[PDB]
Amino acid sequence: NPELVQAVQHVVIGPSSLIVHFNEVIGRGHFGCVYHGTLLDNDGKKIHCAVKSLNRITDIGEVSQFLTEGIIMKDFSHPNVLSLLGICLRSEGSPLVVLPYMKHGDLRNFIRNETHNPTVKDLIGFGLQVAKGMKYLASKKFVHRDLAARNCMLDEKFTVKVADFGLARDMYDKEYYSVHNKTGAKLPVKWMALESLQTQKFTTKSDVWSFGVLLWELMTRGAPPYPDVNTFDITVYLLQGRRLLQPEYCPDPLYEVMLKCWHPKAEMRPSFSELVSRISAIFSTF
Ligand SMILES: Cc1ccc(Cl)c2c1NC(=O)/C2=N\NC(=O)[C@@H](C)c1ccc(O)cc1
Repeated sequence: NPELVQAVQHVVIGPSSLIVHFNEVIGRGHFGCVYHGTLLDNDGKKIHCAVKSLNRITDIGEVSQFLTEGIIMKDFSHPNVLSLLGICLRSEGSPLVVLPYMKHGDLRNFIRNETHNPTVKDLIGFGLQVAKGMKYLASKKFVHRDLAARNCMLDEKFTVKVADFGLARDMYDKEYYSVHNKTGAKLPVKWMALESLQTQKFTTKSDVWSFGVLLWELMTRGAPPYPDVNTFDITVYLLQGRRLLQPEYCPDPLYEVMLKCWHPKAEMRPSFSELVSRISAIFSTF
C-alpha cells in the first residue's frame, strides 16, 4: 500500500546510519529480539538506541498489517510515552524499529529489584507518570490493550514511558499470556477487563482496568496478580465481584482508586484525566 510506504517514508533511517549489536540482546519478543544499537544523527553524532527486530514476521501480509497498525506512533509525542526514532528498511530482512534506549529497563523488574527498594512515594509517583502517559494516548483515541508494569520502561532520568505499543508491540514475558480465552490467542488475561474477556473488545475503559492492575503491581513491588487463580477461572472470579486485595503498603485512598478502575460497568470507571487528578492529590500527601 503506497499510503503506508509514504507514512513509513517519513521516518526512514538509512542502513549506514544504524549500527546494530546482534550479540547484545536487551530482550526477547515473539516477532524478534531487541538489541543494543547506535544511531548516527544527521550531525554525525552517536546515539544509543534500542533496535527491535521484526524478522520473525516473514509474511508480507503480516508485515503490512503490523506496520499499518503501528505507524501512527510517529505522530505521538509525550514525556510518558515511548517515542519512535525511526524505521530502518533494508534489502534483506524485515524492517527494524528504532527506539530511544531505556537505561533502567522495564518498570516491573525495576521495582522488584531489592537493592532499589522504592518507597511508597516513589511507587505512587511512577503510577502517576503512567496515568499521564495514558491520558495522552487516550486523548489520541489510542487503545493500548496490553498495559502492565512489565510494559512500561524507565529512561536515564527515571521518567516512566508507556512502551510495548504500535511498532514496539510484542509479547516480552510469555509467562503472563494465556490462550485460555475466547480468542484462542496468547493474551494477558489477568490484566484484562471483564467485558474484554467476555466480548473480546478493548477500549480506553478496559485500559483503565489494566491501569488499576498496574497500580496494584506497583504497590506490591511487582507481585504477580491472582497467583492462586487459574487462567481458567479469571472470568468467573471477576463475575462473582471478586477483585485484587489491598496491598499492605497501599494507602486506603489509592485502593479505592484501584477498585473504581475495576467497576463492572466500563462507563462508571474513571477517565485517565480523573485518575491523574486523584493520584496526584494522593502523591502530594507524601
Ligand atoms: C518485561 C520485558 C522484557 C524485555 C523487553 Cl525488551 C521488554 C519488556 N517489557 C517491554 O515493554 C519490553 N520492550 N518494550 C518496548 O517497547 C521495546 C521496543 C524496547 C525495549 C528496550 C528499550 O530500551 C526500548 C524499547
